[PDB]
Amino acid sequence: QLSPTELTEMRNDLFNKEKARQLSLTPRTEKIEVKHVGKTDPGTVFVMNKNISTPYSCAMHLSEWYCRKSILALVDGQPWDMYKPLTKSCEIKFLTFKDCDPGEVNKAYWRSCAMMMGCVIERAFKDEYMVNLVRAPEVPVISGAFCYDVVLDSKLDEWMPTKENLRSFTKDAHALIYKDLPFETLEVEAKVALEIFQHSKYKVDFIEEKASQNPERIVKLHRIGDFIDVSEGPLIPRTSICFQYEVSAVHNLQPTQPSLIRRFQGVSLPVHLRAHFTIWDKLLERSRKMVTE
Amino acid sequence: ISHGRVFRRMGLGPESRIHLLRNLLTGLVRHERIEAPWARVDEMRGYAEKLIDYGKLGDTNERAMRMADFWLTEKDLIPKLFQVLAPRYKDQTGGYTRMLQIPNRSLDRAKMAVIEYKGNCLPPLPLPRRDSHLTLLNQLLQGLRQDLRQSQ
Amino acid sequence: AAPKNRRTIEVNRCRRRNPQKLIKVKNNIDVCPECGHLKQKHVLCAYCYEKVCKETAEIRRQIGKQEGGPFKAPTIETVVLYTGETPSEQDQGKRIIERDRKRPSWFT
Amino acid sequence: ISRKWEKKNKIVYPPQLPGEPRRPAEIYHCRRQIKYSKDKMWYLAKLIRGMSIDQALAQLEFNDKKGAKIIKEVLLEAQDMAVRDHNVEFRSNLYIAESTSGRGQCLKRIRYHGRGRFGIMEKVYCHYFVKLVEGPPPPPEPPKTAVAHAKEYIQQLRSRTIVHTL
Amino acid sequence: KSDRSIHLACTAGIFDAYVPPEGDARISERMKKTMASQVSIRRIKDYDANFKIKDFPEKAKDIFIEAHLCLNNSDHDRLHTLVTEHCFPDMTWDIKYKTVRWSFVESLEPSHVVQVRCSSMMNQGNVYGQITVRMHTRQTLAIYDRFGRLMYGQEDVPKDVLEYVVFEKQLTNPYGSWRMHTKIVPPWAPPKQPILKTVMIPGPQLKPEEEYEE
Ligand SMILES: [Mg+2]
Ligand SMILES: [Zn+2]
Repeated sequence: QLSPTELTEMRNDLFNKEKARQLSLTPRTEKIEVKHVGKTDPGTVFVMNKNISTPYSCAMHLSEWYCRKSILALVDGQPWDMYKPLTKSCEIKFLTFKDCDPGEVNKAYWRSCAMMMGCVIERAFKDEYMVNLVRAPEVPVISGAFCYDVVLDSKLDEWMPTKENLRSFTKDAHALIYKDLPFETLEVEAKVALEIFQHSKYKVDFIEEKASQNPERIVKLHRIGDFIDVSEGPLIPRTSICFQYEVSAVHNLQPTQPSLIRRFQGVSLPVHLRAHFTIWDKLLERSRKMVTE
Repeated sequence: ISHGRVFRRMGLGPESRIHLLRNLLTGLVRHERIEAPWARVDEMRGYAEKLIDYGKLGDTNERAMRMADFWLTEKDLIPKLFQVLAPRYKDQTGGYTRMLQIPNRSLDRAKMAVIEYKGNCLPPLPLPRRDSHLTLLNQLLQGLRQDLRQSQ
Repeated sequence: AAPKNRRTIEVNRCRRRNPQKLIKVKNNIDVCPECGHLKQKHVLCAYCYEKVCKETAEIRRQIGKQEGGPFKAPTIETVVLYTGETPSEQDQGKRIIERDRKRPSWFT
Repeated sequence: ISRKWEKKNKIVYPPQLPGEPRRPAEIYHCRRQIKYSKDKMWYLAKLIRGMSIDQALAQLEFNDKKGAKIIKEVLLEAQDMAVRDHNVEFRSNLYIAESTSGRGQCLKRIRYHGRGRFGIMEKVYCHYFVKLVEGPPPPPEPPKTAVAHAKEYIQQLRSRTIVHTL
Repeated sequence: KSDRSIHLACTAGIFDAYVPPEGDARISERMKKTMASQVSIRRIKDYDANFKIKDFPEKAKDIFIEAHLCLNNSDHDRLHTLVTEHCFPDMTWDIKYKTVRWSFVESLEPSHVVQVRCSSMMNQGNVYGQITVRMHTRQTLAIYDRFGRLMYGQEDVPKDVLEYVVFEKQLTNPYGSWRMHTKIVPPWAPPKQPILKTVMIPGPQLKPEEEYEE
């Protein structure tokens, strides 16, 4: 059995070696052409570097405003991470929180916040007890809370967290937000994701179903610092996008057998859409309420 | 001490104040959208609302005739008022004018304003619009509204 | 009254570089999203407003050409048509102002 | 008169070893003989010191001064020469390191007073100097903490010696 | 209407430019091109009877090599000596505040005198002769900035180059010498090595009354 520390650096080593393998697979510089087709600054051509350049690099070419407000990128109509390297000469379009249809940006935000809460739980529970992460359900924005399913210890099968425990979870999430880590992205082979997450049967099942749904068995891994997780899609650039964060509630799922799956629910709001104290309290109460998928 | 003083001290006196506001009101009725300093636009906005009320009182009213004769200095805008603007606002009750702030005059850096009568034929102003309902915060508040609806 | 002594550069620097004298940084600057240009939150966008002003200046030139002289304001409503469309059945008894360009996308 | 700011722009450096930091780009620009007072131009420069280039352009665009418009033009052309000749990668990746205003060559005109008295008017001119450095703007210095204040007091107390003795 | 006129030492044109044959790099009327090249050879022999066309290509290779070495160490008078006045500014201006590290490794095959043309008499009393030589060698290049960071190329890696370099001499000049005039790069030449930085090409800047048309 591996200690939590050593499983952490081995996962980090595997992630770094795969990233170095992709960068070595693209050893020579190569110029691609990116056609900014946005409504603002129309028809703008960038000559980016292949598999090195980012939509953040395109935004940094344009202006600082595009860096600070652009949360996602449409590359040929598909949602693209801001720090994900570009592969092919395409058309780009930056998406912010305050667009006419911010739905993809919302999905990326809620997925990012769920993965941050999962990291908080995993590094919050004690060494003598056991933590495993099942998945983050793709729950709609309209529900009011992000959910992470965690299998906890049989010693804590009866245990219920208290208000100070939930506030400690919130303080750890705010510590991550203050640390301001970038959301590193890796498109990886299903085999490679399997030896990365080989010591988690639920992660193996999730990786297998993602490899089943796509033809080439390429899944998406994301990293904030040392925590690595499998994602359903693209994410926000930095944890500092989150401004108001709270781990509201913890619940048990209905089937206690064979194992107790606990759904952690939280609610968050970015800097660009920060709410007032009272409105935030009402959102807190709705997030404390049950969310079913 | 200017407690409870609702009127601005403009021009060379009350003469010049009413004459300046009358000229601005005339330009507004003729062109349906003018730009002017912000204080003058505010005062003339109040007068424009009351003038449309008199136009809705109507041309057969001799009092409305005398008021329009005073406050319109070209005498062709009186048919325009009484047969164009009042029928345009026969359904509305008091929301006839729109004031927006335009940044600064390029010469003396005066706070500028554009005032228009609603409706119009001119190209529309770039009005400030609220955030879309598909925004994240609006979706959470809409879900809260639904939850309160099924709760009660 | 006259100065009894010459004020030194230290006292002058204190008075002239007091933070009340300095220029305050503005926080209400936002990117107008119709044209991607800088605006303030409470004012209209300068670029969009100048666009509207130039278009309505062309409209008013056409209205003046159709009017032909002072003191001839019409007693009917007015609509602007561009090239490539007919006046609709609601715009029957309205003065037609014709423009020799495509209808701009922001004009409905 | 002297044009050492332009000569500073024309200074060149030796080639870089492959194992040392990247030496961020420096761009010097100036405008001379501006019909404006050097004190008011100082207020504008002290406004845009240490900002990012886009932050400075926003502040100067929504300031209400002739000097603000002039400095905005100078900043735009400095950014253009930055990413046209000095190999700056991104046009937003600049900050204002130095921004100051100097005196220019002025003119003496008469100002007619009462009686037979007269004064001398000064048609004031000024220069504007700017230096743009490639990279993100440096973080503002964090305010001194009570821990640091207690630390410096303890350091003085431990630096005390017995004076005027052996 | 002064008597003194500008005494130009060279021109800025190529008399009947050598169109590079397609596939000359891919593969490792001839009488007419040959008799023209040798007509101009006769004229150059008349104006100086000590010219050997067989002895030219090593001198051309030299003039190339030391011209680029004087470009390396910014030796401008020697660049004037080995380089024509039309060739100088588009060789020096773009590197005026840059450091160029150029080196000559080897020659893959010997250079070939592929074209010889000569001017007419009526060029202000001066008659010029131009010779185009195909050069196919192996070279290194590492252009640095004003700040010493690298722009272009690699420091040590040598790469193949193909070139149709054209030299010109003022034959009527008593002190004339063979100097590099221009270079013909073919229209079918392979694309250049990519630059190491990123470039944004801005779109059309629009006045407010203008509309964006695609
Ligand atoms: Mg007054
Ligand atoms: Zn705008």
